[PDB]
Amino acid sequence: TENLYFQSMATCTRFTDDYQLFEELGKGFSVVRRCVKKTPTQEYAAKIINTKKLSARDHQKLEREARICRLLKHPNIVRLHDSISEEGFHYLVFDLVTGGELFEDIVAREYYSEADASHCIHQILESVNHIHQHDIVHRDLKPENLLLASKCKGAAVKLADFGLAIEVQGEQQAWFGFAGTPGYLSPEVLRKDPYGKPVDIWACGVILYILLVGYPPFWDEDQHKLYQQIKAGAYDFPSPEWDTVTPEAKNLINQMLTINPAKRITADQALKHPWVCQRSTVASMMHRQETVECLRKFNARRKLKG
Ligand SMILES: Cn1cc(C2=C(c3cn(CCCSC(=N)N)c4ccccc34)C(=O)NC2=O)c2ccccc21
Repeated sequence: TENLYFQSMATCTRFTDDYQLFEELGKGFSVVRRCVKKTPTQEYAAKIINTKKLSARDHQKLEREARICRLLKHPNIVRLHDSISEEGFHYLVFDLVTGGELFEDIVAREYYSEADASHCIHQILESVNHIHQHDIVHRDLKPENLLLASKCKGAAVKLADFGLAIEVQGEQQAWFGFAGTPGYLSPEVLRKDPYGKPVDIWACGVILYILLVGYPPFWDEDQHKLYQQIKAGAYDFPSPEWDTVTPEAKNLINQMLTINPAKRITADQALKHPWVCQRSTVASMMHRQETVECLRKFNARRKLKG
């Protein structure tokens, strides 16, 4: 009744027996490597976690990530296919996503308008809305974690990396700690105030701003000054690039980039916003070449730093 009760969570050799390990894709605690299941042949991405070292707190964080990934089955979230416990290592086996970052694919297009921005943000908000409904907060929405499923026509945007995700109690806010990425951090996390689901919508507003113009609404080289701007919601819509952006897109950005999280738009309401919801009649169809060029520089900057 050990293996009968624990089942797929019981210690085993399921990974070593049923999969072959191939190259490293990334690294950070853990490594993500491509792998191929033998029995019915298919490609996956195994996150590999060395468990010999781990503290009680790190086990809880690993179990949390595993649980959260198991729970989330949505076309715009990268699916966990298995969670395998072996003697010294744990393996989270995910779908392999081969289309690369969303932001990289955008700069490679012939045409790119608001209507394409809205289409991306529609998919991104569907994933955020899904996780919020399941009382999960991602806490680290950013370009690096918005991937395309495949290089194929019509590939979905997929949310990745729930390494920082938290489970919340319905709509209750608490101090869950200082986590996230500088440029996308919410005022409430910087204030050290209680928080929850709204923090992910703040991040979506920053992403949405970048999808429209190709540069971030908040930046300073001095991180103390960056954080002051974010707390003050010190962004704007400079001309000339913002002059051709529809007032509807601007409206959605303002609602997402609202300092007080209680007043900030929800994912569910953002999905009912006309620019998202009635994209076809509301979103502009004019190509935004200046956005593609800024995005190129935005991607290069990030690549040059990493
Ligand atoms: C090309 N590719 C696909 C994936 C990937 C992938 C993940 C992509 N990320 C985000 C990591 C964002 S690179 C960063 N700067 N941080 C993950 C974090 C934790 C577990 C898995 C993944 C996933 O779920 N399926 C996949 O195919 C991946 C993961 C790490 C590095 C490259 C990579």
